[PDB]
Amino acid sequence: RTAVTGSQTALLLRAFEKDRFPGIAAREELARETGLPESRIQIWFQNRRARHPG
Amino acid sequence: TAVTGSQTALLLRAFEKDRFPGIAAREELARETGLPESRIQIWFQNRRARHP
DNA sequence: AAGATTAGATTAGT
DNA sequence: TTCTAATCTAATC
Repeated sequence: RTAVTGSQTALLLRAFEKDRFPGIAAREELARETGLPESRIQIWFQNRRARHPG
Repeated sequence: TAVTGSQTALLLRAFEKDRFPGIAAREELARETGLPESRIQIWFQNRRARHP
């Protein structure tokens, strides 16, 4: 539906750099923080882990 | 970077017969053109968005 | 222009 | 059910 902002990006990375495989509870909280659907958060983490191993 | 005139000409005949070539079709084009497989796929992706 | 890359998303699946 | 791996589209160096 729309590109995400810089702040939303920064927040996901800060989370990403502490819990690379956030569980559903972690993902729902990030959803509320960012104003994104939970499904889009999951996709972000899946793609990010596939694109930045180690 | 930068493909030749001949390589371009060959790709269009293929594009106009198989617009979404699978790995086997794409691998054959690599040997035909002398290009890496990854660049042919990229070529097709760009061509389909710019020349449907 | 046209080649290359990035992000978001979808599908298939041991 | 969540994940990986390919791969597609759209948008952009």
